[PDB]
Amino acid sequence: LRELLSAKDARGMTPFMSAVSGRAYPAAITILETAQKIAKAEISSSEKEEDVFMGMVCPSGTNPDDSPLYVLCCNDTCSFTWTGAEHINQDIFECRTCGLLESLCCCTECARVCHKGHDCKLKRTSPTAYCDCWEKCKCKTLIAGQKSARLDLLYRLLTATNLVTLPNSRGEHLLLFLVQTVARQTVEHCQYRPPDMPDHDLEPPRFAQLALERVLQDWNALKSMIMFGSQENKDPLSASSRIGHLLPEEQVYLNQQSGTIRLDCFT
Amino acid sequence: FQALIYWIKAMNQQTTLETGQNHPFFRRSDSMTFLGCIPPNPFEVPLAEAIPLADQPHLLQPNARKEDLFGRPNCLEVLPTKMSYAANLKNVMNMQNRQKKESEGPPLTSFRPQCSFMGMVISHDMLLGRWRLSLELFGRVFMEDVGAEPGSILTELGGFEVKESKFRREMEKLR
Ligand SMILES: [Zn+2]
Ligand SMILES: [Zn+2]
Ligand SMILES: [Zn+2]
Repeated sequence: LRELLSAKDARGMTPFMSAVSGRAYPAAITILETAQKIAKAEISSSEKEEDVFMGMVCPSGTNPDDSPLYVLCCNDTCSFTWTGAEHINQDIFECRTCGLLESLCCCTECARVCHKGHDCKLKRTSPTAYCDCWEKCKCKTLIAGQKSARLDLLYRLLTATNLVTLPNSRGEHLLLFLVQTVARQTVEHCQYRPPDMPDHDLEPPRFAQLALERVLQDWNALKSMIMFGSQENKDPLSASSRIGHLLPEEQVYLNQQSGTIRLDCFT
Repeated sequence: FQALIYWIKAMNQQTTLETGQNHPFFRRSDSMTFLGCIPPNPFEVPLAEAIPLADQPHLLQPNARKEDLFGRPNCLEVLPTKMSYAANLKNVMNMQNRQKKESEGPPLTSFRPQCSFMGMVISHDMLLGRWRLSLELFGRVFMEDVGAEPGSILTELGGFEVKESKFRREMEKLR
């Protein structure tokens, strides 16, 4: 089992990470419980319990954009599941890799998951639009999954792993990502109305608000967010993070300041 | 600033009144010895690096910074690190507190004054070393005005064009 759960598929994912990516939250739970058992069974080895566990859950050298705790939060439904073919004021993206050129578009969630790794750009046309991605492509955000299992899995991850401390692929700490999500949903969901084409007329997602409320109760998440931009909590991206190649004088100046742009943008 | 240097500079004039690598042949020369600086030693540093102009001759421009061409170089020893005004003022006062913490014998011709307070010894080269960029920037922006003071220290930061301003006057006078 340890080998089978630490083995990586053609996209680098363990079976656990695959269960999360596919919204099979009860399977992810089953495996995650089992992975803790396995790591706790091999305590007789000269490895630390954690190394094995992290190997099975989120292996070393994983691209941060695929870290499970982040992926679980990205797994929302396409707006179309609750707006249907009605036009609401929302953010929209073109996706040139897919021929979704400037007349066409997808909503934020499709751009984040259905078009992950493509050329996508924030579009400049009017925001009053539905999302073409369910019609033009094999849209992976149409399925909600089991909401109660999604929330249970989140709780478990927050206490099982240190993943809350990582920034995503744009330097956003998880909290700064969640609070922007809630602020965006607040505007989009207020446009919702009760009553070959995909299932529409579903109720909008409240997961980001629930997740934000729970994460904010974790000391580690909060400390990790507030200390962001300190010399210890070195932001990997867009933030003077490579310095050793400059001559020593400029280092002794440039080490002295500390960052707050993200902490201020959050607050 | 220009006036307060004048005072210390005058005081300093009252104060002053081999096959070694130290032999004058090996020492850095005109244009090369930066303000209050000590050489990047040419026997330890590559020629390519010691003099980017001697490395690349076409690098000379009329308005290039001298720092490029010859290679980039207690109250004065610690650099201006803090940006805040207030902390610098407070530190200045604390440093000042560190230093705080007929005539029989000499006739006037034997008077030995100096500047000794605020620092234990100030010589203007040190200060030209400390505020180097502010000075160079003043040495472009304020030259027409603060440079009109008699013997204004800004003209010593005068590049090519200052010398050329004298050149036309002298050559046309000779013509
Ligand atoms: Zn969509
Ligand atoms: Zn989609
Ligand atoms: Zn795409």
